Amino acid sequence: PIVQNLQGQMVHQAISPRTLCCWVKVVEEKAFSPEVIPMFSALSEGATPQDLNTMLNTVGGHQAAMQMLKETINEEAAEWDRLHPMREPRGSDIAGTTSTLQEQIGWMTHNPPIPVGEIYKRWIILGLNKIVRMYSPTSILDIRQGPKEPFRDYVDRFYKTLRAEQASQEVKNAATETLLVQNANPDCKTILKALGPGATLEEMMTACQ
Amino acid sequence: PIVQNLQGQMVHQAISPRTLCCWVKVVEEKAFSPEVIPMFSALSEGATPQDLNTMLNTVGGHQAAMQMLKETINEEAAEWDRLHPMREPRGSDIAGTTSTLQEQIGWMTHNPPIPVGEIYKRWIILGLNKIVRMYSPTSILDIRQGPKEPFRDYVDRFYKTLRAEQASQEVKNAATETLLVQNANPDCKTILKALGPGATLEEMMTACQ
Amino acid sequence: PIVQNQMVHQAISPRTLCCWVKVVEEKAFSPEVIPMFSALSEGATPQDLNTMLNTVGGHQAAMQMLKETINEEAAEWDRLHPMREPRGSDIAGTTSTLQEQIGWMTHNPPIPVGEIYKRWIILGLNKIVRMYSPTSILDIRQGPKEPFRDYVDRFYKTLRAEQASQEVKNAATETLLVQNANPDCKTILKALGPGATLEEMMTACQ
Amino acid sequence: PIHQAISPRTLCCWVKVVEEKAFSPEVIPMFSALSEGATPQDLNTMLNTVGGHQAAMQMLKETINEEAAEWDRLHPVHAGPIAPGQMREPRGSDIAGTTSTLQEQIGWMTHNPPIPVGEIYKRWIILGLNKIVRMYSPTSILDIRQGPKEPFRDYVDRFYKTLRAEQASQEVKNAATETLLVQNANPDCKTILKALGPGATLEEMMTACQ
Amino acid sequence: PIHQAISPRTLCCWVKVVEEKAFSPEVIPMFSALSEGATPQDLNTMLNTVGGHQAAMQMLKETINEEAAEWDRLHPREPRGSDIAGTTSTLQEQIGWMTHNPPIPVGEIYKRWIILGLNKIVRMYSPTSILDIRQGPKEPFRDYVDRFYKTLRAEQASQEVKNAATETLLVQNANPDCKTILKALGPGATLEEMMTACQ
Repeated sequence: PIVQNLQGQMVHQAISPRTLCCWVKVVEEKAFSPEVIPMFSALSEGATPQDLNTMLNTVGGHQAAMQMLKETINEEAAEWDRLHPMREPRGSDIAGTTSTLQEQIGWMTHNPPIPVGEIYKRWIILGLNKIVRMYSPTSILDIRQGPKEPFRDYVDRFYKTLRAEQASQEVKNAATETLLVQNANPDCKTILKALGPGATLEEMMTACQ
Repeated sequence: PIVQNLQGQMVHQAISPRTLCCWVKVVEEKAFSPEVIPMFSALSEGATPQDLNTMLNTVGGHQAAMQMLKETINEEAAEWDRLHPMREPRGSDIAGTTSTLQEQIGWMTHNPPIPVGEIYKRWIILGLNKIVRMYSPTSILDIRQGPKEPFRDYVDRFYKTLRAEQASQEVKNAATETLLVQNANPDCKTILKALGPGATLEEMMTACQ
Repeated sequence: PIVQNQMVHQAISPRTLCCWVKVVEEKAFSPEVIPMFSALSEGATPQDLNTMLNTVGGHQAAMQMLKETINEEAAEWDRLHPMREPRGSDIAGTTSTLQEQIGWMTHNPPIPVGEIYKRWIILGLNKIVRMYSPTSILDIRQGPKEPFRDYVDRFYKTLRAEQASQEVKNAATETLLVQNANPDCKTILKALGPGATLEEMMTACQ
Repeated sequence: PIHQAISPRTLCCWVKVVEEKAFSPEVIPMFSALSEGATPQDLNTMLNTVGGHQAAMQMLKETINEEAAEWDRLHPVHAGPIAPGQMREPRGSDIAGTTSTLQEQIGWMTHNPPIPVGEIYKRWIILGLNKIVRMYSPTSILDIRQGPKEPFRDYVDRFYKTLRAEQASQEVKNAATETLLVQNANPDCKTILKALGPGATLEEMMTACQ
Repeated sequence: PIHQAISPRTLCCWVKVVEEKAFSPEVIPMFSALSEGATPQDLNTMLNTVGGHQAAMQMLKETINEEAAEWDRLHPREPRGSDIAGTTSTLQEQIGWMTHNPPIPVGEIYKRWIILGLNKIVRMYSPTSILDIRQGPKEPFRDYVDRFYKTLRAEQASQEVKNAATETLLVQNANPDCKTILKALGPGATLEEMMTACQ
């Protein structure tokens, strides 16, 4: 990654072991649960395209997803080239495949900077979103409380599904206002209507325990 | 966070990987056992609202709780606006949604400081308390020693339950004095009466091993 | 904690806290928890020590006893010693501020509230380790089918839990160890004759 | 590394990773990332702390021996004296850190211009790891066929894992994707996949067969 | 170590490793890497924080006792045996000896005693002779080779003995199918070639 020295100038640590080992552990354990994405962001502050590739190349298993992620990176690089045909970085320079660590550093610490790091990062995040959406056990079409299901379990699947579907804040708000109550089992749904409007999720969960 | 360096000066570091991995591991394993709270405090010394949001967004599962926490944060932000209508921070500036890292640092290091990190922290702790109280719902009254249960295991449940209800030190003392002996199984209860009043927990546990 | 760069104050580090939490959960209150507590708590303020205590999960019976021991030692401190002077509860960090705690610890001459709180906590930890391992060294006898190594592990674990002085440990080895072995091993061990090292003894019985 | 001594966090992660993952192909970039700036002595500590897989640690040792011998053949001592500020030339075994001192290793690596013994040893080690990764995963890409009841994702995971274990060139990987992937799908999936027509992304194909 | 006090990251990793691996041979180079620059006090902190294995910690203590006595006999302030094992000396004395010029490296000396004791324990905890290691009839050749070399490592076999065991026993003690395949390969076969032939 790139960091400024005490003197204020832009230099460069190599990716630290603590970072890598945390990243590796997290991807293993969580598979592609939606929280993997903000984790990836937080672990990759200031990363060069070379650090980003080390992160992708050290994930074990999930080769189907790593392969899709590679396709999405290819589609975004091609797209970058169409819109923007030392030297100027091509799409592949940004994904760090046809560029050197030295070139990458040049661009990132230039003034004004070309943050190839940040650009590659958005392509990776775009690929992760797709993979999180594919991997979710759950879907939009199926979100109703089971007849015997605790209200808390159902609320967990409801929000877990929203987060994975990458619902827009409007859609999330709509689903909270409507569905949550609408798709509850009849016992709970009845209790919930009695609370009347303006019921907090806290009040609703307390009412149905 | 904004922590003091070895030289005693106040600095902005980005949230460290070691902090994040510990935090994520802890929340996973412990769910919302009461000790999550002092752990969250200790992990979030000097946090900016942006570091706090990273912590919240990297939690996996428990979306019902994350969603309640988000409601609590919304109620406190609105409340802050009612009492307080560079620039002054609004509710959403304190929750880090409408504000920049540079504004957040500005406010926190200003003299006199406006401690947005600390303020946001208290809202989050409020929401964690409600969640801890919901997730461990069994009343101290229903905690009774099983007929074959070792006295230590029962004492463990008793104090774990008390902690989860955030009992005031008075209430805790009252529950020890009353409920602990009272709800022991008959064998132990009998042994414990023989010891008489003013028995330390140590004496009591020794008597029933 | 307070470390030298001059004496400065760091907040308790995450690496420290996660290790500490891990160790206490895995090990329960095996005797090695105590030197581990000491090594994790170098330079700790009473506020750091309370974070260490409050983050333990489970073992609430034990944490509750430990709290009682702390209460007894604080009261005792008040009886012998009635900026400001620290009361018992100031040392346990409940009625004192981080800034006061630092004040006391770096004053000249220093009032080492950290170190003082630390010994109260260690005292409580010793009691808990002894309770969680209550079997007397005298009742440690090799099972009829128990490998000699396992029995020797329980024997010295037990001695350590009683915090036996090195003299006492040597005396127990010399006396009690062969004595309480199962008859097969006990027989082999008598044949070895006196002056046998623990290594020789364990080799003979594997 | 360059001089700090190898850090505990590094060593613990390294040991954890090699235990858990065995010799899955990702072990190699992991070894690289963990060994930035490493001296030959740091590299030996990494290899000596691996537990288990002694068959593999033994092969790795042989590979290291062959590469050292090979180095000697292409750089025998240049004859004659060593000027001051200068030092001797490293032989094969100096690079593998068996006949050299920490002090010498640092000498060579920080000299100007540098002799990067760390990097050279590292390439031998990586050569050895590649061989072991390929042995621990010997099934050909050609024998990877979707089970009759196997989810399409699982099969795709084996397919690309296998390709990675053979260190296939990007051309070969592309060729195998284009040819072999649909071809070796079970009949249900294979049928669905033909219907999709050409230019189907791996995403589209996995969606279609779930 | 040299003066920092022993770091938590160091201690936690050490404790974790000893717990999980018991006294597998690799514990030794791990102990060495974790204890670079250690004072006798840091070394005692490492020994005192091991949980379990009290038979072994007790034998280790006896070996330290024998080596301290032996030190005294050969070198009768100057550090006595117990000063080196950090029992009768202070942190500040230990720092004195170690940074003196010329140095008396009490850290390093104590370290060798501890390693001497660890080797004895590793040898006792992995007692099976190389001779008793034979490929099972259905055992994959790689698993057998793993046991073979793990066993040799545990016995601290001299490089001569290791070579002899490779030359003889490895092929010799293979199951009959593999042993046959291995004879066909002829001499000068690399371990790689041998493992490939028997997979």
